Amino acid sequence: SVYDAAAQLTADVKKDLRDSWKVIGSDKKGNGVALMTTLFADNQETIGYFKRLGDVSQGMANDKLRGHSITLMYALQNFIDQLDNPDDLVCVVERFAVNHITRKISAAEFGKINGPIKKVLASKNFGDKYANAWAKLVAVVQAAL
Amino acid sequence: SVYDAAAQLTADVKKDLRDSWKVIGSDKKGNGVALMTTLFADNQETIGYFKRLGDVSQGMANDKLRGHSITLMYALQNFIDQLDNPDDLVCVVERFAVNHITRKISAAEFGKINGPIKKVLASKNFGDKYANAWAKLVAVVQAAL
Ligand code: HEM
Ligand code: HEM
Repeated sequence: SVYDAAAQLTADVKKDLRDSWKVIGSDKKGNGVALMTTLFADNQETIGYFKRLGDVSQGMANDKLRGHSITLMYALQNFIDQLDNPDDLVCVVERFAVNHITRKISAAEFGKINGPIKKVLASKNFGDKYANAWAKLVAVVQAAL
Repeated sequence: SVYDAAAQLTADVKKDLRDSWKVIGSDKKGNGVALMTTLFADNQETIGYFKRLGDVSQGMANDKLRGHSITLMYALQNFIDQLDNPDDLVCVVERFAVNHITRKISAAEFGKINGPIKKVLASKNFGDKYANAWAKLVAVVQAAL
């Protein structure tokens, strides 16, 4: 369950999540667009899911893609600020999951975000240990999908 | 249009937004549920829109409502963080608009939020000048509906 998944994020994982977010979160426009573009480059099959965003090849130039990327970063910001209270983390994760469930995104597909996140972290000198801490947070959301 | 609305956000207006958000933004969960509950009390005509949240009268105890309130606060967070770049502000307000547009929320409906905001601010010692500042931020979203 979502609680089980969340309830496991240990004090060390919370620390790595926060430390890394201090950096990749300080520049939401840049990193967020980086996440999306990388996701499209490595998993072309997901481009169709974003038809409403227009031409995603435009990158930073596409306002729809830019506004979406910035907003996505605030969803993560929200998850990070609720790390100390499982109760709050869970209920916010639940609301969030609804959007991707109606979007027909399965747990396995949503998991594809791991690759990109890993690459954005690396570009900032945050190795495997950190990528793993993020896969745990991503796992909490997967438990609600 | 939206851009003309964004221009209304002058140095003073943006300054008042930041100064107040610094206080009401430190307790997203607290102030978030206050806005929501103040709305349902001053405008029972809108409760129908939040059928999915269940018994909103419950307040903080309602998990679905609490998660929604918190998330709502991050949306505003996103707007305040884009006050320097109207371009960024506009693209995010647009993505945001698409959410309520699909919920059949008209600009007239959205404007009803000004009342609650004004009351939450006042409970934190923020007067009309401040409520007038947020009124303009809200108008940007309205021009996008
Ligand atoms: C780190 C994980 C992710 C986060 C935080 C996230 C965040 C978001 C947010 C906040 C929205 C809606 C924003 C708005 O409407 O203003 C959204 C929508 C959506 N997401 Fe994600 N997402 C994530 C991963 C994914 C993945 C992996 C996929 C695809 C394989 C995906 C597919 C979608 C789709 C189809 C929409 C609808 C976009 C539209 O048509 O406007 N998301 N996401
Ligand atoms: C301060 C202004 C407002 C902000 C920043 C705001 C923010 C939000 C956010 C972030 C969501 C949830 C996004 C998601 O999870 O998909 C949302 C959903 C919604 N909003 Fe607003 N909103 C505002 C005012 C209003 C007003 C005035 C109404 C009603 C007259 C309204 C009606 C709705 C409805 C019906 C939903 C969907 C609820 C659900 O099914 O979970 N909003 N809003």
